[PDB]
Amino acid sequence: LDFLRDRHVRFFQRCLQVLPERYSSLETSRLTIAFFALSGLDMLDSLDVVNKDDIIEWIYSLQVLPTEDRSNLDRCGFRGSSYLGIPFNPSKNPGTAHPYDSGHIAMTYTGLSCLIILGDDLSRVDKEACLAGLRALQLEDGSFCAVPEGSENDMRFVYCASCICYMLNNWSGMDMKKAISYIRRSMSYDNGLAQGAGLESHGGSTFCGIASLCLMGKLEEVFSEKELNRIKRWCIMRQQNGYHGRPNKPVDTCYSFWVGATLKLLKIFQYTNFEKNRNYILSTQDRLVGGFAKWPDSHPDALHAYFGICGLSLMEESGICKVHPALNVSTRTSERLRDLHQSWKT
Amino acid sequence: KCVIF
Amino acid sequence: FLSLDSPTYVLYRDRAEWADIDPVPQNDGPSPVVQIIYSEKFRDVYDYFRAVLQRDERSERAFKLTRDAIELNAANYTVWHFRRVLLRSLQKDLQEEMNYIIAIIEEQPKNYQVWHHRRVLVEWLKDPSQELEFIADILNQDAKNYHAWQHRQWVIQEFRLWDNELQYVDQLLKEDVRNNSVWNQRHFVISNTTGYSDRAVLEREVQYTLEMIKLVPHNESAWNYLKGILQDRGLSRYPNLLNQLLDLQPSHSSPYLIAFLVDIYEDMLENQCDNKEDILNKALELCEILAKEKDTIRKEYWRYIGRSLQSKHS
Ligand SMILES: CC(C)=CCC/C(C)=C/CC/C(C)=C/CCN(C)CCOP(=O)(O)OP(=O)(O)O
Ligand SMILES: [Zn+2]
Repeated sequence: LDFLRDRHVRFFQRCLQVLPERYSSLETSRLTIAFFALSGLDMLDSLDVVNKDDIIEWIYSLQVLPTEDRSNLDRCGFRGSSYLGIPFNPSKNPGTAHPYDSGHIAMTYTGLSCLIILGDDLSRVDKEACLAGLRALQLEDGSFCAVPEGSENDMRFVYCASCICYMLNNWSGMDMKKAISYIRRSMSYDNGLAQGAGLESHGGSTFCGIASLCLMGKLEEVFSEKELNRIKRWCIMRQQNGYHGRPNKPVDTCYSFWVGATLKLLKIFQYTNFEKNRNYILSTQDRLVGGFAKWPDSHPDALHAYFGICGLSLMEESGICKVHPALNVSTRTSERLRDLHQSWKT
Repeated sequence: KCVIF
Repeated sequence: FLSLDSPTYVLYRDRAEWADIDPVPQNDGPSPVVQIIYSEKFRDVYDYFRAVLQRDERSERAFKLTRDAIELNAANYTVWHFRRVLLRSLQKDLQEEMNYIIAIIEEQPKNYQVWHHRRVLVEWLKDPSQELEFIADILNQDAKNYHAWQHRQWVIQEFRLWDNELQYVDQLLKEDVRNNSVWNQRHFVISNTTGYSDRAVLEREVQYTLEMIKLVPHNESAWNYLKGILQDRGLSRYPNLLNQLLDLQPSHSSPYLIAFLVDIYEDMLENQCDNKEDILNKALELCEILAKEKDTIRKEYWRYIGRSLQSKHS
């Protein structure tokens, strides 16, 4: 069918407004929901329908700044939301101590990403504090945890770290050698990339791995041509019509981006079947409320709405900006970032 | 649904 | 104790035991973004959680409060961390906590925080005795649950429990030979025990896989395992394999087989084999068979593969 663009713009708008208590389990990840909506509007070139300034202040109120004594550097970054009860402070005053207030790697990533998308120049971001916090999260094996207090560790956070370093245009935030080691060790016998060594290769972790390497600009340097060919084969094999995340698993709209973007980074997305992919993605479009779901005749959400749109973007949908396959922002925004970096370099 | 966190 | 849905449930704001604590509210400033609306009960539990948390109160009442906070939202990673802090401070019975988390995970098998919590507990107790069985149960409501397999590999590796996994794998593969997670588990076990260097083992495995392939010829997983355990030793270094596959082609054909063949042929060209120009043709002939009729959805890919072989061996 057709792409109900305006319907989707309204959808993202509502997401930025209010959510039903039914989404209470996203409380600590609200910033990533904001990202899906904002980057989603960006991708549809409709950022005008929101107040960039209000949102920017909200985002900055989520930054965990170093305290007077700077004894909390290892815990700086961004919060997913205000769930801890810390008094609203748009990175105006110094950090107010709190036994359990720390950043979350995925929130620092989506936070910075949102700020860039909204046009902010990151001047109020304590770049050094964030990088300090990032370093603190990396493990001996090269992977990362989400929070200093401890958490599971896997490829998801490796990608987050990469995005943070890339956006702050400073890789002192990680031990790139160890990170690359982790990424290599995650390659499976079937040639896909898993969440970690020995685990089942997966579309999500493969994207995270490849995209991270691309962000570091070491794809070719880390994997041999033979290796890259095997990886490409594994990825291209994910297309059934839409894309699934693992062999013998049903397709899911979001993989049109996870895998699609990987194929794009590997320069072979062009050899995939566009029509069947586009057709599937659209079959999951909610023509009534807007957005997309993982499967057809299923309820839509911010994640699939965003990734379904980015999936369409990969094939240059009429009416959708080109998404930067490795940074997960519109090319337009990836560019504004290039300019931003130049600015600093003076 | 796809819980990624 | 007092359940959140109990007819006699009382808001914390109305509980004597909590009179001394001032609830701490959440505030998203002037213009809240992606704001979730909360019920009286919900906001009540968390307004007190914030209070206790903010004061790092290692109390017994705090411990009980986390149970409610977790019931309201088990995805709140901070609540779980604090609960763990309390578990230690109050020196709680960890074997009891194991029962707790076991129930929680059953209800929310796709929650990251609950699996992490269980892993920490098992590390603390250094007791993996009930892990393999628990995971087997979770794998029953979803044999491909990534969280379950991840936890399973951790346990097995950490406490060296390989003795029965290969058997568990054999059993699950019988229940569904298409479960890619189980094939991965199989490779995990073997490569972490005997390894594939023992020609006796390699043979057993290649044989085992060919058997599964014959039962369900169209199964990417089985084919990926087969190619996986041989691709690094050199697919062309196995003359009998090429012919055994060519023999299947008639009855057990699939795009997976054809692809395997193309890969064998490419390994040969890779190792300056005899009939360079002849082999390349057998390959190209297959690439096209894939593009035009066998794996049409990847038509442009296969053609791309073909063009790549020609410009590389001519
Ligand atoms: C905010 C942002 C863009 C973050 C990027 C970094 C991350 C967190 C990437 C996650 C990629 C991903 C899709 C991971 C898999 C998620 N699961 C649902 C894992 C386990 O549950 P299953 O139900 O077995 O999942 P599956 O959907 O693979 O069958
Ligand atoms: Zn999905």
